[PDB]
Amino acid sequence: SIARSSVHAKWVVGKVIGTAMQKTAKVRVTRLVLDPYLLKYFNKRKTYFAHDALQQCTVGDIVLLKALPVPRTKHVKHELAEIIFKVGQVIDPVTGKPCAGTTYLESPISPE
Amino acid sequence: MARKKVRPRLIAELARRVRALREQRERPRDSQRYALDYETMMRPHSGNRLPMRAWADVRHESRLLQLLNRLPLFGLGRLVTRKSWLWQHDEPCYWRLTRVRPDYAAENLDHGKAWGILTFKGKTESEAREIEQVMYHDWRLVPKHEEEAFTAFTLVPEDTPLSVPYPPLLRAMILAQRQKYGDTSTEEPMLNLERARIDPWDYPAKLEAKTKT
Amino acid sequence: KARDHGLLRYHIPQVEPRDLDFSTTHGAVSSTPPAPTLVSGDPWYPWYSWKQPPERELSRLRRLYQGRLREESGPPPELMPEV
Amino acid sequence: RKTRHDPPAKSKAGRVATPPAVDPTEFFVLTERYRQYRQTVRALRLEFMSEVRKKLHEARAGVQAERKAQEDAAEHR
Amino acid sequence: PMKGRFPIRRTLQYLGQGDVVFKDSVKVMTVNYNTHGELGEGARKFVFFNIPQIQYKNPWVQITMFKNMTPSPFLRFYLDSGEQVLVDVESKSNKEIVEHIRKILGKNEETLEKEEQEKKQLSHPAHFGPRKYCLRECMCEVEGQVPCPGLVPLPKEMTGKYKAALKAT
Amino acid sequence: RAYRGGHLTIRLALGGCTNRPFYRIVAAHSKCPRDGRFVEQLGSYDPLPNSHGEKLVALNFDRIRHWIGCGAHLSKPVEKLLGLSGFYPLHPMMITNAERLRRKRAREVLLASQKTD
Amino acid sequence: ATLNQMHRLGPPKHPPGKMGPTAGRPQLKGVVLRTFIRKPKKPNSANRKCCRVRLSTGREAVCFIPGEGHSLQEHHVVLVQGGRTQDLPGVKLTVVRGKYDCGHVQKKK
RNA sequence: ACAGGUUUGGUCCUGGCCUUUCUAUUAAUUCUUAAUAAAAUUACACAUGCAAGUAUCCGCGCCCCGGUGAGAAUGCCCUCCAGAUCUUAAAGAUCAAAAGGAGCAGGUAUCAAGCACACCUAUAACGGUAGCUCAUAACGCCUUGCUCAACCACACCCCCACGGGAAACAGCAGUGAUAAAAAUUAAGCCAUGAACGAAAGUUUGACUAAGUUAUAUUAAUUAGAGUUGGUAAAUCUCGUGCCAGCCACCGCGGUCAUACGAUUAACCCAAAUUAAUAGAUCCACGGCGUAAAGAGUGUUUAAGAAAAAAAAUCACAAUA
Ligand code: FES
Ligand SMILES: [K+]
Ligand SMILES: [K+]
Ligand SMILES: [Mg+2]
Ligand SMILES: [Mg+2]
Ligand SMILES: [Mg+2]
Ligand SMILES: [Mg+2]
Ligand SMILES: [Mg+2]
Ligand SMILES: [Mg+2]
Ligand SMILES: [Mg+2]
Ligand SMILES: [Mg+2]
Ligand SMILES: [Mg+2]
Ligand SMILES: [Mg+2]
Ligand SMILES: [Mg+2]
Ligand SMILES: [Mg+2]
Ligand SMILES: [Mg+2]
Ligand SMILES: [Mg+2]
Ligand SMILES: [Mg+2]
Ligand SMILES: [Mg+2]
Ligand SMILES: [Mg+2]
Ligand SMILES: [Mg+2]
Ligand SMILES: [Mg+2]
Ligand SMILES: [Mg+2]
Ligand SMILES: [Mg+2]
Ligand SMILES: [Mg+2]
Ligand SMILES: [Mg+2]
Ligand SMILES: [Mg+2]
Ligand SMILES: [Mg+2]
Ligand SMILES: [Mg+2]
Ligand SMILES: [Mg+2]
Ligand SMILES: [Mg+2]
Ligand SMILES: [Mg+2]
Ligand SMILES: [Mg+2]
Ligand SMILES: [Mg+2]
Ligand SMILES: [Mg+2]
Ligand SMILES: [Mg+2]
Ligand SMILES: [Mg+2]
Ligand SMILES: [Mg+2]
Ligand SMILES: [Mg+2]
Ligand SMILES: [Mg+2]
Ligand SMILES: [Mg+2]
Ligand SMILES: [Mg+2]
Ligand SMILES: [Mg+2]
Ligand SMILES: [Mg+2]
Repeated sequence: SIARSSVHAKWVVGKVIGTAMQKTAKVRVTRLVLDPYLLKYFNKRKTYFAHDALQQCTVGDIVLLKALPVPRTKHVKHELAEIIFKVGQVIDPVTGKPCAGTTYLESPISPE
Repeated sequence: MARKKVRPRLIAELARRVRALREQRERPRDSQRYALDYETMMRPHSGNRLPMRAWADVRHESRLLQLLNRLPLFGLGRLVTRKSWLWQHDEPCYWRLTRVRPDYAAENLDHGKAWGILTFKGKTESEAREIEQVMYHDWRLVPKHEEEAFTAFTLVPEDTPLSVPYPPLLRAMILAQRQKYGDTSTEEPMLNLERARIDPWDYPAKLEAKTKT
Repeated sequence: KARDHGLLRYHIPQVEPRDLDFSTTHGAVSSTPPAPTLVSGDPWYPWYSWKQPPERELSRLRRLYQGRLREESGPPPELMPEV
Repeated sequence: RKTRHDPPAKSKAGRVATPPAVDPTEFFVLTERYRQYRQTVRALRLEFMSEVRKKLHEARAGVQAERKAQEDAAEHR
Repeated sequence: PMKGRFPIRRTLQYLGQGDVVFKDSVKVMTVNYNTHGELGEGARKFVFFNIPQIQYKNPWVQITMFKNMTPSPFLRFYLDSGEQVLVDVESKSNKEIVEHIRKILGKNEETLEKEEQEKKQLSHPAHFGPRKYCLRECMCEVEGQVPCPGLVPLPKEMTGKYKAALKAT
Repeated sequence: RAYRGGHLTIRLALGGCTNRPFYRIVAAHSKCPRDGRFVEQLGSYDPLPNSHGEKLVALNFDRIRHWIGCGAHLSKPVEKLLGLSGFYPLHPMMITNAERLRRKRAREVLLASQKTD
Repeated sequence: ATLNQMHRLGPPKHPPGKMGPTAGRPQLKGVVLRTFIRKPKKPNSANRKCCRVRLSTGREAVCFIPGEGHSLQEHHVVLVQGGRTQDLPGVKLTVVRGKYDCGHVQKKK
């Protein structure tokens, strides 16, 4: 059962930047870093490459990434796991209903 | 560790290949490597001077190959003894030669590597091991009529104790632990001196290494 | 020095006892049973004492180390006197 | 300290070694002590080796390890 | 601190007084909240107050914000084994969320106290060396032992200069 | 530091100022310097007697046997130091030096008496 | 300067000091090239005894001789400090008396 | 910082420089003794002696210790870790290459674009897609050993070292040159550490114990230096007359100087004192009408705020 990885990040969540290359999406991960002087947290942006076998990435999505056990090249070290939020097509994880921002597209209290 | 300004050095790899190629092509032969001057006791090749404890044996004995060349098949199946074991051990110690390949560089054919079967203190091993310390000027050859005289051995059982008392401070902790945990037996602890058998220092070591088992 | 003699007052914090359980039962503080070699007076190991080697072994060593041999000595004294 | 490639000295280039004298009675007794001393230490060394194996095995798949593993798994569910 | 709405929350004590330690299996925490409506008061105050405290004790846990994407605020946790924990907050206050999080994925009090107890033995008091790692630096700092020759000069009988003079004489 | 080889060894590390030696029982790689980086410090050894006439020695017995169990070599003085404590049997060289002292002392006593008479 | 701007620019760090006339070295050795007299600026008027020497670094600079009376001539070896004279613009070195070819001030006799 | 001196005829405000504190090197003046710590110009050229041997021949060891800070923004922390070695019941441990990244990491944007720096299929070819890094600083340039139980790097030079230039002390001591920088061409393996031997043991300029030097601290046997207008503790009598000279900042001297030089007296440190250069420290969680500061204007991208409430305007000289 040896399927570990040498990278420090096993699971990360980032926003898709572009899908120009073939079967690979460039995503932007955001993390909070404490400024030593002001003692305040600011976002730090880093770019990651994720392999999408099904070509399901659209610019503006939020995608969970899983650490790749073996790197495929010097840059692609992560593999796409799921599409957390499709752009424009967002379903509430609680009620399982389509929504557009704040207004529900479909009323959850109307089964029929 | 790595950086973005890594320069692809190539001369270091180039030197490694040539240096490795040179030693393989220019590998010193056993005759010229072990050729020795018998007056200055200095090795012309390595520039080393032998210790004074070995000066007497060089001039008053011959090495293995000097006493092995004048044999039909270079003494296959013969028994070869060594002066080192004879002086210190009353029990017979000898080697049963399996194969031997001398080097053709020597004009007198007095060098080479040989294998054999080990018989130390009457104990015989079931595997062939390469003969160590061949170049030493202490080897001797047994006659045909004396082959059975040395072969016959009288097995003497060992009288060494199989258990010894523990060291005093370490013995106390053994008693303390079992008393603390509830084991109140007053039997004196003993150390099993059975797995710690030590071969004598003169026993030759395996020249070949050991692979993963 | 004055504080060490009690002539001057200074703060003395309250200190808890050093140990949690006060038990003298353990063998570290209680006397352990004597070793069988201790009561007899024999040395803890047989090779601690001096034993006269066989004469055959002495002859073998003299032959091996001939020329650079040194004068031998007997058993060491049991007790060393004082000058 | 010198390196591999530097040449050796000139004055100390003829001598090799000068072993000291050997006391026949003393050397044999000392040799006997070493043979028993090495054997005793080797048994202690192997005894300590087995202790390390016992300690390491208990830390990996000890009974308490399974209890801890099941407790966190049960709590998580 | 002078600037900011609540300058107290940007001091070391405030960052250090938050006691929420995630387990080793927690890697990603996703928080979604709305900037409008009275229902999101608990979520917004949780982001404004408690999130810096949570991140300070979990430097290796990624925290990402998303505003106005889901009408119902919620928190999503991603584990190492791919397990997903969904926490729903729609009326819970600032304090309720912290207590709820501390129980589902926070570490037990007994685990935290035993963790630091095992850390204390690393700095064993019986060792010697530099002040940053050991208490004493030399044996002369122990009452009763022979003091350092720098402070109190040693007697002449023990000085090596006197020992060598008599040997050569 | 990256060394070619070497074996783990428990030895004594010198310390203190001039005329005041102080050895630390430490376990470090054989190829590292005497006062260089080490794995774990075991104990201490005060070579000079105190006001009570005692030479204090500290031993980390459970950790000492742990390193010996994993194949750590021991130098000459640590074996003598462990031999005195009783964790190990008395070193053969410790006994021989004792025997030499008795014979030298016996010769000294006899030599003085011969001159006296 | 709001919080975001302060974060972007980072904390202010004091710049390293600029090297003085002696290039960061406490004292320098020079060879006398010419001896002349320099006059101060008002309201201080006098005839200051200065000299022009070339330092060990190869540069040529103007130096000043403190004290009353001197016997310095061309191609003499002297030692210069890093002090400055307030009355004379440009002069930023002083010869330390009592070293090499320049001795201490001679008491009236 | 508990602050002080200094703008102006004068007050307040804003704003620089400097004083007062501590550490190191060199120099000046001075100097009695002992102990401990430390020993530092130069990656420039080096005379001579020494720094690796051990051992019944094989073998093992031979910048490992030590030395240096040239080079490189090198790195710190951290994940993984082949391989070498030691131990043995072949699975435990020590050191850890290469490779990789949550974060952290000198100055400079008057260095703003680098110019192939990406990826897919199967192959480990071919073919196909046209991308990758970067104003959160890419790509450049300049300076530099370090975040210290220690770490990184170099071993005459040509990043390397087949080769070539060329003929090597950045091992201890010592010499030439050079620099403001000035330790003995010494003793011993007694201790400890390392190499080798089964072992007595051998080697070891690492080290141990000494030699040398006010470089620091202490004790005592030892007394000189600086300063005396103000900030800042302390003086008189003469000489000199904007002259000779003094000052860290403000300033003094132009025949009645507590500031120059000498004398008397005093003050303050003390085997040290003073000066010179570096370093610790020190700017803005402060400001933008009049002071250095809201850029000639509007929209938008990156980015960020929303949280309680509430908000599409309008007689008139917009513009084309
Ligand atoms: S510091 Fe302990 S002897 Fe000096
Ligand atoms: K001011
Ligand atoms: K020694
Ligand atoms: Mg040799
Ligand atoms: Mg020392
Ligand atoms: Mg001045
Ligand atoms: Mg002025
Ligand atoms: Mg002079
Ligand atoms: Mg003004
Ligand atoms: Mg004025
Ligand atoms: Mg000097
Ligand atoms: Mg001295
Ligand atoms: Mg041998
Ligand atoms: Mg070093
Ligand atoms: Mg330098
Ligand atoms: Mg440099
Ligand atoms: Mg560079
Ligand atoms: Mg590594
Ligand atoms: Mg491995
Ligand atoms: Mg292994
Ligand atoms: Mg080179
Ligand atoms: Mg060299
Ligand atoms: Mg050189
Ligand atoms: Mg030198
Ligand atoms: Mg010189
Ligand atoms: Mg100096
Ligand atoms: Mg001199
Ligand atoms: Mg001399
Ligand atoms: Mg010598
Ligand atoms: Mg000797
Ligand atoms: Mg020895
Ligand atoms: Mg050995
Ligand atoms: Mg000394
Ligand atoms: Mg004076
Ligand atoms: Mg003056
Ligand atoms: Mg007058
Ligand atoms: Mg004044
Ligand atoms: Mg005066
Ligand atoms: Mg203005
Ligand atoms: Mg203005
Ligand atoms: Mg504007
Ligand atoms: Mg504008
Ligand atoms: Mg937006
Ligand atoms: Mg028109």
